[PDB]
Amino acid sequence: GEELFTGVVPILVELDGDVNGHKFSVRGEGEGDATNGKLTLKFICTTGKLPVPWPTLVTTLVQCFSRYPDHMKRHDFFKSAMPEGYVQERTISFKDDGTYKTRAEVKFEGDTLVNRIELKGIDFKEDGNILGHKLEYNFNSHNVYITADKQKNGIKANFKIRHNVEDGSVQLADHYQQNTPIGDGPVLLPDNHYLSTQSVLSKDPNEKRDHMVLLEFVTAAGITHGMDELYK
Ligand code: NA
Ligand code: NA
Ligand code: NA
Ligand code: NA
Repeated sequence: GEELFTGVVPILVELDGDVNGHKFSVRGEGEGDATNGKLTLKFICTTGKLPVPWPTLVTTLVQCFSRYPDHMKRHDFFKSAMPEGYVQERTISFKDDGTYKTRAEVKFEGDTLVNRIELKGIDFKEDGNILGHKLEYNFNSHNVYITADKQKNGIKANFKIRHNVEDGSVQLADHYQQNTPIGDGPVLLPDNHYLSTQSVLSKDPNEKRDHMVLLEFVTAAGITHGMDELYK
């Protein structure tokens, strides 16, 4: 619930990946401040160079750090499933290119929130925008649209990421998401709403390994009832 997230929480991310047979691992470390909707993380490809552009992994690499406004807090499924956690699964379909499938478990290990991920990518073009590394090192802002999944006692989400390509074109990545609580504990199943996300990608000038520094801001919106500040 909310009490686990009222201060600054350490984060660990571990990803094991295979894209078109190319095997890689990523580790990330940082901290999250859900009260303010802010995350800061640094990721390293621990196996060497990454075979896909870092921007294509941003969405896979802890929506429990979203800032839900007071009037919407009963719609925060993510924190309601903590500390036991949830399984997050996605299909990410890159237009005119391959597809990632991801399975992650997000849960507390003591005082650290841990995101452990397996990613499998198939059908990528050897010199498309992904395996050909034609994407700019940046990120546009997007909304994540959430709906309840009563049958699974969780949520589904959908969104479309627009990755800037170096030639001025845009590479679409259609995201389909499911989240299911771990274990049998009660959860909050939300009304439809969205998360508004803004990400800044940068580099550590003192880091020789292939890496990504990430600052993210995430708020929830899309429900107005109960917010008395909007009356007048
Ligand atoms: Na709570
Ligand atoms: Na990159
Ligand atoms: Na838009
Ligand atoms: Na952004």
